[PDB]
Amino acid sequence: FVLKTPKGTRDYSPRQMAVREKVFDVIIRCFKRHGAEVIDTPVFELKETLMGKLIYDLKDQGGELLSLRYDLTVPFARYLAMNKLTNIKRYHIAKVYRRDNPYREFYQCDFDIAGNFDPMIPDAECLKIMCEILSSLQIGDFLVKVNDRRILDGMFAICGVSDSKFRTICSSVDKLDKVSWEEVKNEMVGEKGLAPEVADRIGDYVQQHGGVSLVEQLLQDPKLSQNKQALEGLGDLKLLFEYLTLFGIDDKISFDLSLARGLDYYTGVIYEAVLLQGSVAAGGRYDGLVGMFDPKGRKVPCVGLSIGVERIFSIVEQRLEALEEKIRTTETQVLVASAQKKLLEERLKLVSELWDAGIKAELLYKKNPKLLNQLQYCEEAGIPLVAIIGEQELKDGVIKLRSVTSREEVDVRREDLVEEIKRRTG
Amino acid sequence: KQKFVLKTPKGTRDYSPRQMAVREKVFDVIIRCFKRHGAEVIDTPVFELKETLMGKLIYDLKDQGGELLSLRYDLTVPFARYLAMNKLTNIKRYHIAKVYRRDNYREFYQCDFDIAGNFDPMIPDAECLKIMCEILSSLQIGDFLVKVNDRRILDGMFAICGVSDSKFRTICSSVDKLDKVSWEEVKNEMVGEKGLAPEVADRIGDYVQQHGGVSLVEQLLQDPKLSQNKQALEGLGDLKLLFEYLTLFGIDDKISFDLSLARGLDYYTGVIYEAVLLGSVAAGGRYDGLVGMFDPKGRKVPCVGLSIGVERIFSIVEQRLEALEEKIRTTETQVLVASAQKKLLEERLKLVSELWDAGIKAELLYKKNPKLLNQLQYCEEAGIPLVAIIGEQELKDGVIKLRSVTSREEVDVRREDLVEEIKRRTG
Repeated sequence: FVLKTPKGTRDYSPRQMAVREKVFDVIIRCFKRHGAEVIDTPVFELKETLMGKLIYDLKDQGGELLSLRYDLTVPFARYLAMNKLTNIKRYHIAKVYRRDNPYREFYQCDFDIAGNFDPMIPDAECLKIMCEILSSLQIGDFLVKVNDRRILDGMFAICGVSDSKFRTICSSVDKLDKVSWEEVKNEMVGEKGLAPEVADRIGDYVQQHGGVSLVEQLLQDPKLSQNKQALEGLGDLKLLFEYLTLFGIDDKISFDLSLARGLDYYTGVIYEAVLLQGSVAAGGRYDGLVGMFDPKGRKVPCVGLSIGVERIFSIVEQRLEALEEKIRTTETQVLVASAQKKLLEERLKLVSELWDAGIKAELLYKKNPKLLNQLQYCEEAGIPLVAIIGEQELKDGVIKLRSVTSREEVDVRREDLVEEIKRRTG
Repeated sequence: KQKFVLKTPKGTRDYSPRQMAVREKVFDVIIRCFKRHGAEVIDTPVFELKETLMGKLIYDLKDQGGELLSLRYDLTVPFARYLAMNKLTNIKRYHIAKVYRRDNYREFYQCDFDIAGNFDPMIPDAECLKIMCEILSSLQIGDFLVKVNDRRILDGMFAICGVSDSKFRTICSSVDKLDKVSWEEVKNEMVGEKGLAPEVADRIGDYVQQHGGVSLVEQLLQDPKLSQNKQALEGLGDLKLLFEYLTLFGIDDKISFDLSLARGLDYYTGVIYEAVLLGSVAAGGRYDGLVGMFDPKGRKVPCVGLSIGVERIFSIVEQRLEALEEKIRTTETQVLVASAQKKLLEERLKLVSELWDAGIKAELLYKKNPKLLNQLQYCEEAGIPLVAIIGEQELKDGVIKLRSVTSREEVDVRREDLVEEIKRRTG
């Protein structure tokens, strides 16, 4: 027996938590700016709700057959139908459980707008949220790729893709973000085996990218014009863009006739965020799912987004690591210390007074520690200030304040100490 | 052939927006306080390797071929593992996460804070109670007490009275029953439970029924019979010390020494305490035997902490907020951008994002040409303080009408000053 931490999971050390909290604020702060409610489902659901092989089921033991949440949407769907809710605007930040082999337990963090409203407003609302978040985390410049479901289905039918192949062929064009075409095309003649012309026909569309001007192209496009499905898709995006502009977000999104992710969740718009030298953020419209868990069969429309928080964490830690910025684990502002020996009792009386005042203070749990040890504790923890008590200082109504970085002491009258401590900090 | 239903696994409930709101209010009071005491924070995963937790009320996972795992039932065993794996002498941490117990809740938030390390006598344990009274005070539920005791005394006092060792555990089991029940009832339980001779029962009754502050310990040190037990003495001293530190902390008056308090007797080895509102609101104490035990070379890690019954506190706050008749908002949105006229959605969109860019928590109905009254009601239900009204003629004059949802009053306000003036009105 070896002391392990279940294959595919790692703890968050205090440094690591300290990073996630910096992250989650930015994220949450932003959600709350857009008026989302927040929910929480339990960690497991009945297995019966997640069936109708990469899921952790739980042993029998007599009760019901449960299994851990792999999703944050399937719980969101259950929540909505249990509580018979027409519409809702929620985010939910929680750990999710996939049994992959390439994390196995990892934070997913999504925000969704369930409900029935006019076309693209919430969809555009979503994109502005990602851009807010991706900007405020500061992690560099980003693009946001945008497709639409109806488009793919429509064009593939125009170039001439069978349905059997369709969904296995769009998954080919979906690795085009990381690969090249002369490769992609050949993994389309060995895989399923397109004809030389049909592959070309697809390529000649898919390799195009850019913004608003591209979408104005494909309508005026002769070939793309006389097909009902995809045209409707293009109209949606024409609208989506005007909305985006009023948001000032036009410049940060690009239309990619190539993006074909979540092909089995999405019904309209699709998008994936991209950082500039992966799946930092992704989402889109999926009107099919809510819908399913409801008894009667009444569709519930939804657009959303999730943020790959675990990829983000490690980009941030690293950015600070590079910056030689120390990442403090504790928030403590003052350490109450003393030079001489029999003074604990007075140090105790002082911390309590600081705490009572809302000052983030601390104490070394010894009688008679030595000042070098106490200053060391500080220069390590990142504590800015030390409050030294000493017999002479006390019979003076005075407490010495020494700054750990500057090493300068100032003696401060008892009362003022609180205002003076708070004044240095903020 | 099997009736499928939208259930949520037995002994588990979701958190609704309103319940999340409350829990957020509570967790802040808690955490804000740990942070004031300089605690670090850790996160274990939700499951461990079965064998870690074992060496029946434990959620196992299906084999499926990998390693055999089970859901954490406790926050301490993962604490133990975090220490051995990271080769750590000491730490001052808090950890607030859900736990899993197949009971007769099954998924309930636990929230404990711990001081692990090898320090002098009672300073951690004192700094622990001071944290309790800080939290229980801030949460603003009514007055409270923290009952205190020390394992070494129970061990001493029972042995002096003449309870067997076998009998030992059940007998405290019935004196811990004594908070809820009357001594006549307990006593009889002890002579219908095991069979403590009435005299052993009576002797216990004399001690167990007393309670007070320092002076009760000052007394139990003068007690002829107690003093001559090495164990009881060591403990009483530790309390006598714990108290002087508590006075310095000015918490003295909030805690009463209750010799009857016999909870947690496999975990705890020193101080034991439980808060009592005036429930299992908060509990804790010294358990030196448990962290170490997961170390290779047998090295003991002494430790004292507390956990706060966040589950019970959650309802006390909601109940208190309902009663106080104060509407609990589920969203922080400060402004709805709205209009009265028709062709206006587009200028409303310009405005919400302008407000977003300034960090204002703003909102807007997902509807082209909504009706003012519909908009306005949305704010009364939401709790939204303000409504920004766009109108063709206001917008040519560069003005926006600001209407205060509760006072119903309109001020037309220039575009630049709107953000700052909205901010002046909120905070």
